[PDB]
Amino acid sequence: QEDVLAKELEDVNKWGLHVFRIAELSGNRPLTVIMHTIFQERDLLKTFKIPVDTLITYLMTLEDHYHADVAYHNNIHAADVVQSTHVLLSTPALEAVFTDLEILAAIFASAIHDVDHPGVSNQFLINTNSELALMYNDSSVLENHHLAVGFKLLQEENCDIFQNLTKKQRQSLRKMVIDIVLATDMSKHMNLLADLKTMVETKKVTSSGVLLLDNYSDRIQVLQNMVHCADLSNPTKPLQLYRQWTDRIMEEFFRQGDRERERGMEISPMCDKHNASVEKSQVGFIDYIVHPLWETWADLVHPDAQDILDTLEDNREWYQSTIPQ
Ligand SMILES: COc1ccc2ccc(=O)oc2c1CC=C(C)C
Ligand SMILES: [Zn+2]
Ligand SMILES: [Zn+2]
Repeated sequence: QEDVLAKELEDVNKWGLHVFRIAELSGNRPLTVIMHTIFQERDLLKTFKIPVDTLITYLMTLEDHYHADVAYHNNIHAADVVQSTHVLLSTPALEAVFTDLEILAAIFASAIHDVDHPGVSNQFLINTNSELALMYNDSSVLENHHLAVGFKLLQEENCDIFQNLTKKQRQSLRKMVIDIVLATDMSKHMNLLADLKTMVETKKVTSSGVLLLDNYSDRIQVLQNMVHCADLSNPTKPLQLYRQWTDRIMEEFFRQGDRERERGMEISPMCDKHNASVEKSQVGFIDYIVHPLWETWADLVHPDAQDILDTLEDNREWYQSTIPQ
C-alpha cells in the first residue's frame, strides 16, 4: 500500500494532515516517513550532506525510543509536532527569515522534543525521587532528558546525521536545539508568552513584508514560540483530529492519576478519572493557554494564521456545547 501512503504524504505542507492515518499506513512509522518527506522537500540532505541511510537509521532509532504504550507522548505526537512546525516555518510572514541551519534546528528539536517520555509529569518524577529528577536537580527534568536522549542516539551505529556539519555549525545547531526544547516545559509558558507579546508590540517588518529579526535573542524567541505553538496545536486542528488528541491525553493523565492513587500520592489536576470534566477542561485550556498563545502568534504573522485561529474558536464552542449541564 506504498501508494496510498504516498498520496497521504502529499498533504505534508497542510495544516490538518491526517497523522493517525499516516501512522497506520506506514506501519507505525509516522515520525520516520514524515521527517524523511520533510527533509527531501526542504533539500536538507543535500544542503547538509546527510547520507540518506544515516538519516533513515537515525529516524528509526529516534522513533523506536518513543514509547508505544504511552497514549499521548509517543511517536505520533512527535510526528505531529514536526509537521506542524514545518507548516509554521512556511508561513508567508517568515519567508526567507531563517537560515537553513535554523530551519534544521527547529525541525530536529520538534522531532526529539518528547523522546523517551515515560507518560508522567515532571512533578511525579520529582515526588518519587526518580534517578531522572536526581540527575537533573528537579529542573525541567523530562525536557533535559528528551534533549540528552535525542543527542545521545546520534552515537548509535550509522546514526550521526550531523557528521558533515562544520564544528561551528554543530555548535550553533546544538545551542538552538537546546534552547528550543527547554522552552517546551509548560512552566516556561507565561514568560514565553510575555516575551512574544512584547515582540508583537514592537513588531518590525522588512521591505519585502516579512518579520525583521535583528539578533539571536529575537530569532530564538520566535523559534521557541513556534515550536511551543506546534506543541500546543491540537485544539487548532480539524475537530476529528482534535478529539483523538483529547482522548489520548486524557487516557495518559488518567493512568498517571491511577498511579498516584495506588501509591497514596495527591492526585494531579485533571488526572482523576472519578472526578473529571473533560469538556470543561478543554474549554479552560483553550481560554487560558491555547487561545492567548495562538492569538499573539496570529498577530505576529498577521494575517497568515487567521484560519487556524477560526478553527480554534469553532472547536472551543464544540466542547462548550458538550459540557454536561
Ligand atoms: C498540558 O496540558 C495539555 C497538553 C497537551 C494537550 C494536547 C491535547 C489536548 O487535548 O489537551 C492537552 C492539554 C490539556 C489537557 C487537559 C486535561 C486540560
Ligand atoms: Zn514535552
Ligand atoms: Zn510535546
